[PDB]
Amino acid sequence: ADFGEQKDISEINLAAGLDLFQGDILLQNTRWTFPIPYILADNLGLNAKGAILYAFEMFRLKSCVDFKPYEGESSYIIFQQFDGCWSEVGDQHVGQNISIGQGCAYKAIIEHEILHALGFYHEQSRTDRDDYVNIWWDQILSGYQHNFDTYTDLNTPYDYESLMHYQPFSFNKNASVPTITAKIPEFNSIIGQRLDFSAIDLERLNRMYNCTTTHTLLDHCTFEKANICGMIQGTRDDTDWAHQDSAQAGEVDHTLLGQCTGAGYFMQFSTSSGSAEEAALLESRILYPKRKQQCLQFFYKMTGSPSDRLVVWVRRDDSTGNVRKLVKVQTFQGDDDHNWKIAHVVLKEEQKFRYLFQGTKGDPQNSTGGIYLDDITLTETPCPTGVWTVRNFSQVLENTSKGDKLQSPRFYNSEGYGFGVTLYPNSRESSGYLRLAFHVCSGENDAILEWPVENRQVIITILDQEPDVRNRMSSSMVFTTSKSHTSVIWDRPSRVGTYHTDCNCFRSIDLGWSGFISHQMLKRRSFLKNDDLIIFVDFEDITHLS
Ligand SMILES: *[C@@H]1O[C@H](CO[C@@H]2O[C@@H](C)[C@@H](O)[C@@H](O)[C@@H]2O)[C@@H](O[C@@H]2O[C@H](CO)[C@@H](O[C@@H]3O[C@H](CO)[C@@H](O)[C@H](O)[C@@H]3O)[C@H](O)[C@H]2NC(C)=O)[C@H](O)[C@H]1NC(C)=O
Ligand SMILES: *[C@@H]1O[C@H](CO)[C@@H](O[C@@H]2O[C@H](CO)[C@@H](O)[C@H](O)[C@H]2NC(C)=O)[C@H](O)[C@H]1NC(C)=O
Ligand SMILES: *[C@@H]1O[C@H](CO)[C@@H](O[C@@H]2O[C@H](CO)[C@@H](O)[C@H](O)[C@H]2NC(C)=O)[C@H](O)[C@H]1NC(C)=O
Ligand SMILES: *[C@@H]1O[C@H](CO)[C@@H](O[C@@H]2O[C@H](CO)[C@@H](O)[C@H](O)[C@H]2NC(C)=O)[C@H](O)[C@H]1NC(C)=O
Ligand SMILES: [Ca+2]
Ligand SMILES: [Ca+2]
Repeated sequence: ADFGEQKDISEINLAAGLDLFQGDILLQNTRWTFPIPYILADNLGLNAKGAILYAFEMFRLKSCVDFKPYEGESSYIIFQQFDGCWSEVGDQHVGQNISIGQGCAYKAIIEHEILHALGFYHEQSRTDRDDYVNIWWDQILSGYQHNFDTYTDLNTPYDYESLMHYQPFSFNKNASVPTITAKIPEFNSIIGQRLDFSAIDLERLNRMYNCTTTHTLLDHCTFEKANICGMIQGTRDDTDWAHQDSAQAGEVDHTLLGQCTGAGYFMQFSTSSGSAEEAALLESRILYPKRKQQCLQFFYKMTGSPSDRLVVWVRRDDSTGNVRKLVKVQTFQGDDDHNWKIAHVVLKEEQKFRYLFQGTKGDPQNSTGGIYLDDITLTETPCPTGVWTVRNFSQVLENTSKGDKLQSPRFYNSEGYGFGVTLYPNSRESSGYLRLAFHVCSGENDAILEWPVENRQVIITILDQEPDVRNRMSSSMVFTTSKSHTSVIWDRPSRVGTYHTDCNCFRSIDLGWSGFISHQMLKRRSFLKNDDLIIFVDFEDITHLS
């Protein structure tokens, strides 16, 4: 089924019958002291609470903005489920209300409302607007012309990619003719995006609040500089990892994939010579975690022996102040797929540490290759519960007919529920878009688990593949499993699901979004880097927010 098709704030508030300033602004110093105190109100639905907390994580992962639960502070933000989506711009000193209505529970919409509370206003309302966009007054609904009036000093250009900008179809009298068009033609496909903060959105936010760091980013490494991101090579090992440069025919670095000469560097450990169980260590610089859980993401390839082994280790403080204690975290091993692969590893370091990669030779004679590393990042966040790579996605998008589908591997959540994803690359329901939809899977735990599965938030994300989290605009969508999903869709998959021979399992009816992303949006940015599509999934209980 379709859950709910995505809608912009202008259409939501128009359907709710509001007449707010610039659509979502209530008018009745202006800069906040971090952390901003918040109250999640009783009337605010369970999905909305979880989505607001997920939006606060995005702020702590891209900015120095921070939020705390209320304790009797003077100024605060109270989040409620009144009519429409709206916010009061800037600190009001006595507290302010942010409204997240029905159909308003989306990362990009909540980020937009929080940016109003931080004191930002829409981009088409800047005095310089007329130089960058056309406003088609003859296409606006009568009485709504004031929503296009012009109304600071952060010294930045006009941002067509801004999370604050209105869509081409804002307040239209006709559904086919836009009220806004860009004076640079390419941007008619871009204006009014609902993915993430733009780069300029973050630069303005940083200039406004004196930010130069991020609460939940520890490290990243593309290996493009000569000092290799402060990583070092030990001597309690047999050999060394080489810093190769994409020059050799048929070898290309993940960061650039051969788009530039001389640039594009990866770490390599060769396995085609010497003796078995020879190894090499690559070790990070010392890191000081602020939270008790971290996620290490990286890209790798293994063209060598099936007996070769990439292993991730941590070295941590021995409790005297010396980072010398080892823990083995994770092991990776090869198969017939010689393309680049993505890996995620959970770390739980409460004290200072260094993350380590060990490459190991297996049978050197049955090896004609090596272990390859690029594009690391380390964030003070959970890892994605499931990850699905779809290969040759451009070829899939040309070959699949409307209503054909792909299905993921079966994943498992921390509670033990099985889940997966259904992808229709060519939608029948929205022509020119993907449909991504969630399904629950039968698994070995089904007998002890509660049914139907309810109060469990699903987050689906299409990864932007850019190595620095600040620069990423990953498309994201959220729902909470509910009793109201009937055709309850979330009952035990043996009773309400269809058996499939690929997973050897039952899979539920799919629920999610037609029009998750357009084909045009996937063909830009870094969503289809290497012609690989990467989808992330979480399936997490939010009943503790009740
Ligand atoms: C020698 O190594 C090959 C493959 O390893 C190769 O090493 C270098 C030459 C590389 O450049 C690559 O070409 C390659 O990594 C071994 O062949 C492999 O055997 C395994 C185990 O039988 C196969 O895995 C299985 O394959 C079957 C289907 O055939 C599946 O049903 C199983 O689920 C499982 O995946 C693997 O596919 C196969 N690979 C190839 C390319 O043939 C070979 O066994 C090994 N020989 C010795 C003496 O160790
Ligand atoms: C947040 O919104 C609520 C609801 O609109 C405001 O409470 C109202 O306050 C006015 C003025 O005191 C009263 O006339 C209404 O009867 C109140 N309504 C309700 C349901 O309480 C509240 O003042 C707003 N401000 C904040 C930040 O709490
Ligand atoms: C919205 O605009 C579209 C595009 O101009 C309108 O479609 C045209 O309508 C006129 C009058 O019926 C026809 O002569 C054209 O042949 C239509 N062109 C296309 C491309 O369909 C549409 O009717 C408009 N809708 C409203 C309510 O005004
Ligand atoms: C994606 O498409 C490419 C191109 O067809 C595939 O690469 C070919 O793989 C076959 C079988 O191994 C080789 O004989 C060709 O020489 C390869 N061509 C090129 C240009 O590399 C690739 O395997 C496909 N990937 C997947 C997994 O779908
Ligand atoms: Ca060494
Ligand atoms: Ca690189």
